Amino acid sequence: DFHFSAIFQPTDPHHHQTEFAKVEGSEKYVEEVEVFGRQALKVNPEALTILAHRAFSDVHHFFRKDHLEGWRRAIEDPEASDNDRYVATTLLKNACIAAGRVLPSCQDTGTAIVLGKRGELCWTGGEDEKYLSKGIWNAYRYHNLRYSQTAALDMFKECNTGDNLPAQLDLLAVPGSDYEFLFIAKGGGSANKAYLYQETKALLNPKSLRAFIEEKLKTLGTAACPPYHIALVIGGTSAEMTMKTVKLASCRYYDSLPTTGDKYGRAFRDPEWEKIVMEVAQKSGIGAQFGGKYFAHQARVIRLPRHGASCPVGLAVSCSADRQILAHINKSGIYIEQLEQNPAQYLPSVKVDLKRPIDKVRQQLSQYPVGTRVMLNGTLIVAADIAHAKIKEMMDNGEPLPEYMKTSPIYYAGPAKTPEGYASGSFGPTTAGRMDSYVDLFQSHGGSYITLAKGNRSKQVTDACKKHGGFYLGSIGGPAAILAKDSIKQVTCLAFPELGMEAVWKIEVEDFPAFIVVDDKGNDMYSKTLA
Amino acid sequence: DFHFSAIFQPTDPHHHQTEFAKVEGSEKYVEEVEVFGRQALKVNPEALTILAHRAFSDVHHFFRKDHLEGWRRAIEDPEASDNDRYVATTLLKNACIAAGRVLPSCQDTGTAIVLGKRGELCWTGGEDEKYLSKGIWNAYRYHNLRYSQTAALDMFKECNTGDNLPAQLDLLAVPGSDYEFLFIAKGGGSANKAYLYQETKALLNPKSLRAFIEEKLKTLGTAACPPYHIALVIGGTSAEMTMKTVKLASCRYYDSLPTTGDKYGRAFRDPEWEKIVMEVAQKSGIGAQFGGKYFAHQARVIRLPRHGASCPVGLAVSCSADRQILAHINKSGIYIEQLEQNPAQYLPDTSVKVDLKRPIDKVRQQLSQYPVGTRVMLNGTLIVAADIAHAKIKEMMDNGEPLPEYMKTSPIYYAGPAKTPEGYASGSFGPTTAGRMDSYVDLFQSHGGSYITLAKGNRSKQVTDACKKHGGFYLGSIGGPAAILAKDSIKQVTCLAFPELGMEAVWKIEVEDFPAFIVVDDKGNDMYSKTLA
Ligand code: SF4
Ligand code: SF4
Repeated sequence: DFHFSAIFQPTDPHHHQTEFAKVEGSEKYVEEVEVFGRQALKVNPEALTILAHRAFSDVHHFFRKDHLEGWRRAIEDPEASDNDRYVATTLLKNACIAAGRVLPSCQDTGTAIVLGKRGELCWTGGEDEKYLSKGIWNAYRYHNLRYSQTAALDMFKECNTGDNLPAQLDLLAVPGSDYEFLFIAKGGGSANKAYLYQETKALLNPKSLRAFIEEKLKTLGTAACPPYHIALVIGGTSAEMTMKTVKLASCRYYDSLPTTGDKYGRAFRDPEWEKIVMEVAQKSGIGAQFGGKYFAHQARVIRLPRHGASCPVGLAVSCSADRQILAHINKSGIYIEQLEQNPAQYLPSVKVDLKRPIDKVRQQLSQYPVGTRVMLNGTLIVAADIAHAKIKEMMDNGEPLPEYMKTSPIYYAGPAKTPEGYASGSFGPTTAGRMDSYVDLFQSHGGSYITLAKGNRSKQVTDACKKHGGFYLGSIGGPAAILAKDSIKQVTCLAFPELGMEAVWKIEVEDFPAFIVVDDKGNDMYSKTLA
Repeated sequence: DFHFSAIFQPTDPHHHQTEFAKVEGSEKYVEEVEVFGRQALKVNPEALTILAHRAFSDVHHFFRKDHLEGWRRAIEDPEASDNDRYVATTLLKNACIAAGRVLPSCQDTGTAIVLGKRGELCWTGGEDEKYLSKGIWNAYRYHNLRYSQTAALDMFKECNTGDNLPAQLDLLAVPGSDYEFLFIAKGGGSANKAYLYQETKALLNPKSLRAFIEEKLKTLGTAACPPYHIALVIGGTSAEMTMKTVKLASCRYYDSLPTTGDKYGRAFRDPEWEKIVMEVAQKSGIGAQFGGKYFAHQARVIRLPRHGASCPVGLAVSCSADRQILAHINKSGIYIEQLEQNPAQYLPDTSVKVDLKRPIDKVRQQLSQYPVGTRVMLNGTLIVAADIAHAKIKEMMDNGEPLPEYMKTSPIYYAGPAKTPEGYASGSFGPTTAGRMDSYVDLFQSHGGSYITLAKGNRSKQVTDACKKHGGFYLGSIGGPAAILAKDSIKQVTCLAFPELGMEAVWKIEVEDFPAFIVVDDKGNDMYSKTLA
């Protein structure tokens, strides 16, 4: 009467649908042997270093076909908005810059995440995590990436680790003698849009589930640089299993799952509800960041078994920096997923002078409604999460709001490392909403009247800008390479250099595109679509 | 310049502080060999079946010392409320019943969760998941536990799997040649109280974190049968990593982590903020389910590294059915954590009788004479219906059918029983979380039924409004003591409707001396309105 059924039964468990290239001469790192009558694989652990170094280098310069196809779809669809096409064209041109292998596609070169599956008879020496970490260390150290990891010295005292370590190393024990990997360079912004809901059987009917999806998709907003790969997981054996499944779904790792359930509780992809998610995404009007049809590239919906008392639900996205790479080591050597190296084949406003008193810039901006396209020329002051917290702390101790918060628009950003002979590394905006609790405070103290970032913000910012005569300008989210190549002409560290990329910067920019999202009158260009 | 630092650096990674017993003669399942100059261990996979079977049998009848000590503390602490002491005494007596090895400590014998760490040179044949699932299958099939897993035939069509499979099998690749395990029999109610928050740097200061903790602890309520083991995880490399860490922290798996951070971003336990969580829990007044000091046994707070743009936060509890067991397989055989087999040594050495065998309207009149917080003793018939029964009945009404008569004659006990031992009137049969049925009460009451419900946990405001509009009541059973309720209170169980469902059928049961509190009355009063405002 006992029948074993694995929850996950992909028809393509080794990802044969993916194209792989072999690292030249890597067969020298492996040797097939036969021990106690079973075939086994000896792996020089240096192969893990070589593979991780290659994976976390290439993933920042190339994309998968299904990602690039989505941007072209937004450009060619007659039903796409002008803003849909403008954003998708900008992201494809950004991918073209990044394919030059110098500038990463996004300033946020992400957290290094390894899902590894070591066969029972795959022998590495056992030091997999150190050797993988060294390859990750090599990738971020010797390329123009960014150190994004924040170490906690105590509960509140933090410092940057200076090398983008630690990685998330999930190494699983599996049958066989191979070593299979999924590498993810996961941006912080899309990682923040991984949501867990604790639901009940009352959700599990067509009307309630549809209303749920419409409600939750809006809470993603534009804060993770859509078009999104949207993943939705209904059920699961625990919260962490639900959240792991929705992460992997967003990486299209479970695309070959079955599409029907059975009495043993196996996972399945549900294509009908993927279609409903896409229809909700399109009919929402949120669009590719600034209103339109292309809120989403595509959807993945996986139904899981559940404890009778439980219904965990996971919602997660892959952002414009859609960065994952499959790989495996076998008796022939190291194989790594081949990404698209010619993204160019997928390609089918008000000038605002900042070199004036800030009050004159505010007056010019006041003349236009939300949704106006602007082009910034001049100085921006760069300050993100930690700078804002330090500045607020200064003011709480009676110190004045610093002068550099009062002279120029505030660009929420953290740059990647500058290539030799370049004016700037990749330097796109960070999510504006995380700074929302500072706006009214800083504006009441005479600064931060104009902010520049990406993502929809909360109502408190709209009230602050109306009360104080402020503005929030929405940059396009994602195109960090073309912004650095075309717009950013000078970068200087201004304050808090110990913060690394989270220091305060002063940059000179030209032809920096943005939208007026919040004006000084109580208007918000997202108030209709993200009510 | 490269320095590798593992995120988790426990000082006791093999759990030497835990007491283990050897499965007799289990050295016959392993043999040491040497290949390519390295020591390896061949393991008969039958050892995984044996180990899983023993783990998921023993864990339902015994508890760890640190859990039992918490209940005794609630009884002996002068600062504990009378209800704190009453609840803790009831849970200890339940544990004494459960230690008889017939009745499981809770009717929800949980999801079977296996965390396994297979050494690189530990060779099982590779079929670990099948052999582990067979041992779990054995434990739930041949013991008086419960089949709690719900399979989805499509998005909305569901059925019970009938054997408590599938398990959650998380088998990790690690150095060495041994096999180390943490087995968890995770109840549904405490699994539902695992929360993920996406926060920011603006949270990371003493005032914001303190206010955050005070706010979130209240959202746990009493819905997962406190006293809780409270785990809080600040940071993490991803949501799923944060939620895995908070789960393991709640099992005290990370008790030996360091207590300070460093520039490499290692995880650490924070004893100062553990004390703050305990102070917030105690000062909340929520208590051991019915007001008091013992909202929490103990706290675990782990600070993790984070991406500069990210601050995921996890909050999770272990409930009164605190069920985990450590184990390992090595060259000497199979070793399994030793749990406390004499819980009675932790036991140290005024209510209104309600006759339910009357017209339901007369029962409502008697209850109307008492304030919330009154302790009652129920004698008579209860109609048992939980999540699926409620959804099926609502579906019937949506298609024009009347609310069934059996929803109007007796109070509704939200519960799902474990299997009945031979010669027993009932298996373990404690209450389910009341909040999950909140959306049905006003509908059912306006159709003349469900005027009196009996379950555990605080409920939402719509239930208080419904009981006021319709002259209804919500009675809070003690949450957890499923074994002593079955042995002492439940005298007869018969299936009334939906036999095709599993333990989620509608049941008709006769009870005696079934204790409960009036939580919501017919006047707008709620016993939790102050502590869970
Ligand atoms: S800035 Fe946008 S594209 Fe870059 S990692 Fe963050 S969410 Fe992704
Ligand atoms: S009923 Fe209470 S003690 Fe039992 S599993 Fe659910 S939350 Fe835990």
